[PDB]
Amino acid sequence: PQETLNGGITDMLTELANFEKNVSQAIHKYNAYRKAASVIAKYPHKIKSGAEAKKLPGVGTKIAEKIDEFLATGKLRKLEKIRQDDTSSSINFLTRVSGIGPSAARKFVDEGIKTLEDLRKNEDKLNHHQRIGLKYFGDFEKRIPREEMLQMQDIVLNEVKKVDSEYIATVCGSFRRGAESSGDMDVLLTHPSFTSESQPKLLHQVVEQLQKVHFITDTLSKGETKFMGVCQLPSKDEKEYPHRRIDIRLIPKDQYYCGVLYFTGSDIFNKNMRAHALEKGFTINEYTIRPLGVTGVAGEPLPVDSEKDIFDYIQWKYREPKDRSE
DNA sequence: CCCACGGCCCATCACC
DNA sequence: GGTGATGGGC
DNA sequence: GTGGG
Ligand code: NA
Ligand code: NA
Repeated sequence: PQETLNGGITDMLTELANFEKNVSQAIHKYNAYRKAASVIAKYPHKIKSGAEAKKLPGVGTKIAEKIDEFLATGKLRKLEKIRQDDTSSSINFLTRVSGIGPSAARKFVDEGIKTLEDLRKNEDKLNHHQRIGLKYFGDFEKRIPREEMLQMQDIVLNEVKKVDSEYIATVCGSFRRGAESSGDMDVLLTHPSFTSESQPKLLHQVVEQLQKVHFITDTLSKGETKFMGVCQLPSKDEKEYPHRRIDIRLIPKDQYYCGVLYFTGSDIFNKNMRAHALEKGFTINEYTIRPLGVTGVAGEPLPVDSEKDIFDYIQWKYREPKDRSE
């Protein structure tokens, strides 16, 4: 499908999703609207009626009614109204800052802080994460071309190996499935010295080296197993690269490839694979694959030494990341 | 009618 | 000060 | 808001 097919509808539903999440604080309605937008976005025909749309899984009575109003009038009265609402549109907007969620956005707007410029004038009311989100507001909303992701991966893999050649690092996400662009960089890290049965500095060493070569520029959060921060490719006399979001997670070696599988996705592939695993008497989560007994009691985690090991357990042919869209 | 809709790390708040 | 809750993000 | 038990 292409946009102009049903883009008016899917844009409408996405906008409604955002207000549910950010203003109404109704996360399950947010996801309902998103699910409806997704299934409509994949529908190979231009929708003629709400009833037609209601045949799709995830589109119910209320969304059908909204589609009817949109098709007849070219708008939704409720959406048009909350759009002109100074308070609600401001709350919705501020959540675009990384670190500002529905609660902070509401609190800010309640005390007269509505805009980016208002945040800029009120730095002492922002925590560290929020200050960084504000600083890179525009950059964080840009997508990352695959060519830059490859340059970023080059640096990550090199520096990781430099710290300890026994580290294993994998860049996951849509990038690993071959996407032409990414929203951020997601790095999974492990080391043979770190198992589920098993130093408390393995993640720190890698973050520190990436900071020393001035690739990592800011830290949003950092613990013993999870880093979230900011990075930037070195500038060529040419214009600087945008700052990018990068996550780095340390995973025990015996749970690594379950992790790599999960964080490679897609979300639909994951759901389908876990569905088929149940079929075969296995349960798969982010960490392990375990056999299910005859009454449904999960046994010990099975040995996994590759992604293929997982596919083999559930009698499925290994599918390359490229072939994991669903 | 009524409940699920992912779960967990990290930063920070709420309270003791 | 310590412990658990909450917000945020993915 | 939707689906399903
Ligand atoms: Na439906
Ligand atoms: Na935000």
